Amino acid sequence: LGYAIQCRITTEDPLNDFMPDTGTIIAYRSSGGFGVRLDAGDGFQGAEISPYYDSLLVKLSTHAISFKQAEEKMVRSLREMRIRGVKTNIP
Amino acid sequence: GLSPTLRQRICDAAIQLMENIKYVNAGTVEFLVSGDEFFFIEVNPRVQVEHTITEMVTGIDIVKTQILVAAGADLFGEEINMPQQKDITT
Repeated sequence: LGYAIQCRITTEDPLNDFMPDTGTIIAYRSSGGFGVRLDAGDGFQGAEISPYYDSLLVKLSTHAISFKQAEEKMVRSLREMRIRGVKTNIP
Repeated sequence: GLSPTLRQRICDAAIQLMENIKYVNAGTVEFLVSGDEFFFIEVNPRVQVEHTITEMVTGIDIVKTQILVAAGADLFGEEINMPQQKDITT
């Protein structure tokens, strides 16, 4: 039934060669919505981020009838996101 | 629990109505049921609070569509992407 898209929000700096950033999140807002599924990992207003594990802030999955639809759903959620005080792979 | 063809008739009734009066955008036909018959109650010409549930079993964003129909767009087109009637189920 329709199409879904998934991706992970990590602390890899797409400018820096995706070396995961460490340290402490100071602001975390997340989109939900119909069609959207969030599987939070280390993303929330308190978390201090250890260098020790595969970084993974939120598993983001979307799901609409047309692939293009689910693609927009994804983008908006990416955009609607808001993480602060560590660079993210989001852009 | 309701027989698989007793739903189809109720579904068909609704459609017969709105098809007769060229209904534009989402609406809901309320029926009252007993034994093996429907009786028409009302029409809510708009989204119902309970839309999500139907969207979850049919995979259509109802609200998103409302906007696109308004936009001038086509039911079975590139933008709404509605699947042919005999293709829509749950």
